Amino acid sequence: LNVHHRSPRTHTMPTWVRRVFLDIVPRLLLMKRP
Amino acid sequence: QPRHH
Repeated sequence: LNVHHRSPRTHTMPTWVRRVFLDIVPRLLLMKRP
Repeated sequence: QPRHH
């Protein structure tokens, strides 16, 4: 829940989080973004 | 704080 409610005005997303959780894990769990 | 804007 804490992660779900973050925004640019309060938090910054590290590049490694973006990489992992938007490419690697989603592809490994058989869920693909639009 | 980001404070981007």
